[PDB]
Amino acid sequence: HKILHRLLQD
Amino acid sequence: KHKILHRLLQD
Amino acid sequence: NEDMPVERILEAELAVEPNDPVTNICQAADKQLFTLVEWAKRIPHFSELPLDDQVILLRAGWNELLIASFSHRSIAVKDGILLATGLHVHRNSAHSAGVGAIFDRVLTELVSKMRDMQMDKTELGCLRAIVLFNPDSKGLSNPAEVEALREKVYASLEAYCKHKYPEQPGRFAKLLLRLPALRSIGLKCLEHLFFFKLIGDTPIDTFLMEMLEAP
Amino acid sequence: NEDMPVERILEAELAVEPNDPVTNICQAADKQLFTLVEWAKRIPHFSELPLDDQVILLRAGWNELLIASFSHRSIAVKDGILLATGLHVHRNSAHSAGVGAIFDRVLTELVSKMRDMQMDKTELGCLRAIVLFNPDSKGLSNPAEVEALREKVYASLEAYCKHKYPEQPGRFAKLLLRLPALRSIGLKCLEHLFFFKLIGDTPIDTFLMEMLEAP
Ligand SMILES: C=C1C(=O)O[C@H]2C[C@@H](C)[C@@H]3C=CC(=O)[C@@]3(C)[C@@H](OC(C)=O)[C@H]12
Ligand SMILES: C=C1C(=O)O[C@H]2C[C@@H](C)[C@@H]3C=CC(=O)[C@@]3(C)[C@@H](OC(C)=O)[C@H]12
Repeated sequence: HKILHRLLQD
Repeated sequence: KHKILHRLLQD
Repeated sequence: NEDMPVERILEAELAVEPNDPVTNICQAADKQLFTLVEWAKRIPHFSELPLDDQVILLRAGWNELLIASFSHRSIAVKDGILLATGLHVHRNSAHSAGVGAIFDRVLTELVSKMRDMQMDKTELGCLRAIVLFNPDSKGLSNPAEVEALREKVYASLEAYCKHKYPEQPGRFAKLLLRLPALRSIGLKCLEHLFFFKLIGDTPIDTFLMEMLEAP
Repeated sequence: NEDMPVERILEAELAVEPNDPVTNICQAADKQLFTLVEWAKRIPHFSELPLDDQVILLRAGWNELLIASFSHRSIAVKDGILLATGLHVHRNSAHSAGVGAIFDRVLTELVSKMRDMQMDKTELGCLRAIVLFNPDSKGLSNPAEVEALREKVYASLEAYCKHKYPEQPGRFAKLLLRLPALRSIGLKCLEHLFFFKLIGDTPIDTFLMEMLEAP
């Protein structure tokens, strides 16, 4: 859920 | 126009 | 208890009480609906609303209501449910007939959640009441009355929650909060039924086919 | 109101606060899923969670969290919503576009009610905070840890509700009895987006597109 993840990481 | 339920709401 | 009495709602609860699993769960529903109307009669001020407004409210909540009835009746059984019909439907049985997804949702979402808090029949008859007085129901001639009457059923339930269960402050909120899930499950419960009829594989008896037949 | 406070639950609300319309809404809707994440980073303890959980919670609650955020926005607008993209969208624009049925439902069922009780930004964040913390969500690693957080939130609200509007006893339950609608609206609301994807003539962006993806 590539985008969601990317936003949550940083 | 849904008979049985109206019939059941008289008694 | 001045205008909405906790007991009386609870009276109605006590008062109404009892190969192809799917076929069975249906035989049970048409049978349950008959008894449901009477339950409804038994709730303070329901019958004081014009029949038409009553029929929209009953048509509006037949799934949510009978659902939470059978959920509570099932706080006893391990994995499965007990029908009004007196059969048991186990999780394996339901899964084998293609309806497991919903089945676990009832069991996870409602039955364990209910069972965990040891919800009483009063608290059940009370929630069922807030369902029935859904002022958001379509075609409802006086929305003001139904709306307040829910304001009654709930000021009444909160008060009771404090009395019987003062140790747990958050009881009131937790109970209201299974209502969205109740909503969610009922709608998904409806779909399945349209599909059974659409197929015509599953015999559906008259009262049911009625509540599936459009306005 | 120390572990989980309204005061911040307000900050996390102040900080994110902002040609065929079924497109204008959907864009607005994509743009929003981004800021939604910034909000969830500020509703306390969401982050502390396993990131695997922050994903499940958000995929399952984006529909309702978003609908609720706009409806609040649109208290001023008479008969239409206030989208984050700046445009104002009237009910007829909606009707002419084949979506008269659900748009009316958001207005009647959610906005009018918001306006009628003059529901505040804190009250909203809290209702959103509750929505975010759904224990029923499948695949949640510690569904109880969530169950907890909704429980702290919904307490901090009552403390508010009881405080700030002391003349208003039924407010807390009133506030929470809009959620089953929120859910109800969200399901059908969702039902379309899949349709607009299926028939293929409505533009749908990357983020919005990710959410309409099979778990
Ligand atoms: C909840 C129900 C209800 O009120 O009526 C029945 C409707 C049938 C069609 C429905 C479809 C799939 C299902 O499993 C069941 C059989 C039931 O769900 C449960 C609990 O079994 C469902
Ligand atoms: C609230 C929405 C959101 O966040 O996403 C969009 C999703 C679609 C599917 C939904 C269905 C018809 C619609 O018009 C909209 C676009 C919006 O709803 C309304 C009626 O405002 C809805």
